[PDB]
Amino acid sequence: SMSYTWTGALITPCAAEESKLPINALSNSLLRHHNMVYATTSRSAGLRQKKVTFDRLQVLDDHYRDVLKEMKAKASTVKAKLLSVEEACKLTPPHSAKSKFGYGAKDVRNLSSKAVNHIHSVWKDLLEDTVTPIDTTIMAKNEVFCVQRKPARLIVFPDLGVRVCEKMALYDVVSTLPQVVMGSSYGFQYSPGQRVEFLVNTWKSKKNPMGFSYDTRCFDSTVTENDIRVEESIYQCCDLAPEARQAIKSLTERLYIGGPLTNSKGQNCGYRRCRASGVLTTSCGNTLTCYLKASAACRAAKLQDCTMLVNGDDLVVICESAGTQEDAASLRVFTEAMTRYSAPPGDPPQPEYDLELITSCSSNVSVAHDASGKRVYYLTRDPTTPLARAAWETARHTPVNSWLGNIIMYAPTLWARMILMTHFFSILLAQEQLEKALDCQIYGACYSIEPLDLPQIIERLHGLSAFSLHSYSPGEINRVASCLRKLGVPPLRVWRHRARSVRARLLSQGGRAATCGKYLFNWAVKTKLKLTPIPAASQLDLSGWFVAGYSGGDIYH
Ligand SMILES: CC(C)CCn1nc(-c2cncs2)c(O)c(C2=Nc3ccc(OCC(N)=O)cc3S(=O)(=O)N2)c1=O
Repeated sequence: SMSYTWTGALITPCAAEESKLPINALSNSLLRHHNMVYATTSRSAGLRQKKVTFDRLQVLDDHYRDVLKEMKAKASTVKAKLLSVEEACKLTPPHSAKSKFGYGAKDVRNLSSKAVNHIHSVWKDLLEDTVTPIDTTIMAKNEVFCVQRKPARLIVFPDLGVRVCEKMALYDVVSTLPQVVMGSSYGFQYSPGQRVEFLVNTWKSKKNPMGFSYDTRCFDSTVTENDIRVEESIYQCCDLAPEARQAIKSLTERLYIGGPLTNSKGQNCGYRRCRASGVLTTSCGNTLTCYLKASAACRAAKLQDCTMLVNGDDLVVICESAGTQEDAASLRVFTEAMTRYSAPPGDPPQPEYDLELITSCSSNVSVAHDASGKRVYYLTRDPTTPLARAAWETARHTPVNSWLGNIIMYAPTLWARMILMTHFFSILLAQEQLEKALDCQIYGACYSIEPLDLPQIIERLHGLSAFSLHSYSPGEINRVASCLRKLGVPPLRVWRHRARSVRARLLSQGGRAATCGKYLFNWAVKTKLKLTPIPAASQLDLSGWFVAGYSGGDIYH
């Protein structure tokens, strides 16, 4: 069937959009080639509409059905609980798009009677109606990039009332079933250090390791009604409260499978017959689907001893090599299978025999050295998009602080430490806003974070060695330096000098701000210290931090 049908109504913005990088007094201190940075807007939504619209055909064979039978057997061991309206409400972001029924996100979180009364009747309607398609809003994402211009990603999402109900019925399933079904292959269960650990141990576990990533063209569009149905049969394998089963079935038939698309102005835009990107189960269902197709494709291509790592639509496979040219032929057979399954490639997969050349979740493993000269593997990425985004956040306050999220995910990296930490801690000092909490996303879920808790969070996540890394690899140092040339970012030498200043200004304030100077910026001094564990770090509730993915999922912690 066609992934989408369109009436020709435009996808409309909910407010004023900017596409050129706003500039302020701080802008040039970070990035000077302002014209290489842009933000996607709703002005380009029509090209994405063309791009995500095509016919899917699926040919499902025994390898496909065998794997599914395996996954369901695992799924059968999962017990999930219904969440209460109250529990579901506190998972709602403070800033989540308001209902069309006279209440917003803060209404939800306060368990206000208007919100709770509406939520109860959506629930009841779900239990009493398994047919009537549920309405969705279609919007264009404003995301910041660097000239390669990409058209805007789209977001399709049901009303605030449906979204609370979704959590009641499926929050516990989507958090817990994926690890049980996919085991160590489920990606969102790992912190960045645990991901590096798994990749390395896996690579080492092969007699002759080969690895490749597989990038599907517009994954959401390739998801068919069969797929969304298949993943419901997985869910329904769980031990469930009868109200949960009924609601999951209802949400599957009415919403997950398909539904009408309405713009921010109230006009019908068309019909969806593929994955909606703004539903709770988006991440879990894409992960499951990508894992089923790929697993099944590993058998068609007779790839030997595969260890897959899947995060939504993002897939890396590490297997036993069969010889370079035979690996090349293998992957072509992998791709013909994936294609039959309705998941053809963007870029054709390539075999890699150097772990550090594999990109997965936009990231690669690299090596540096700790205080003792020990080799230590860490996760990193091309800093271009991080830097483009930080330029923007340098002038405009945004719903998500990518700089903050990147500091946490890439704390051990050359670029996060030397540039991101230096830049934004300088900004925060001048506004006296270190204790002001800021929203970032980690694995698609929203978190409110104090810049001041950074060294404690970084210690827990990556360990004290993130504050001591040095002697980075030549390829990593070159990729960073070269990105800086491209973007017009001061060279790493300038950052070091600025950081001695930021460090000094931080220690001057004493307390936690000083701990920030001490731990985050110890790399910037000759008279560097011994970094002992932070006392208050065990008091942090880092439970629930790397357990599941919830992108599109409207989840707050
Ligand atoms: C694997 C990590 C250790 C490093 C890279 N990284 N980084 C982040 C960051 C979050 N804030 C700053 S960076 C982050 O939130 C994610 C991340 N990974 C996803 C991957 C694939 C995804 O697929 C979406 C779908 N197809 O439905 C979704 C995500 S995510 O959960 O939004 N967040 C991520 O993978």
